Amino acid sequence: SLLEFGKMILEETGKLAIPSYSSYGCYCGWGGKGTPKDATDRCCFVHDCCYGNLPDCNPKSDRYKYKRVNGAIVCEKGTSCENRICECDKAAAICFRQNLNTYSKKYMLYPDFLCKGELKC
Ligand SMILES: CCCC[C@H]1C(=O)N(c2ccccc2)N(c2ccc(O)cc2)C1=O
Repeated sequence: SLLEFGKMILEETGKLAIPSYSSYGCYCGWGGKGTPKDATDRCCFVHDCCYGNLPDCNPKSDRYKYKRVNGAIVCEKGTSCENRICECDKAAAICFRQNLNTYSKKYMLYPDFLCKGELKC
């Protein structure tokens, strides 16, 4: 669910998911068009695509369980959907962490009209 993904992001990057990643670029937050602006935006694009591979799951509300094994994120056994949602979130958190060095404030509150393009998953 969104609440856990948010905590996963905070633990991983030290940034509050809601500011930092809820209105960033073309794909972080709500998005469905254009070419990802940078690496972080690409993390969100791939994250959206990951959820897209799970048509019958509900990522926002379905809660999963995960633990930290010395920093490593380990998804615990749950329903099929819960397991797959957790893996999608884990990947996004790591991706955000790997690209913190290029995160830019100029992409925060990015205007919709500047997201022009076609990028298939
Ligand atoms: C702390 C969470 C950061 C997560 C980021 C995300 O993965 N989704 C997201 C992506 C796909 C399905 C559901 C939620 N949304 C998002 C949330 C609310 C909203 O009305 C629109 C988009 C996000 O902000």
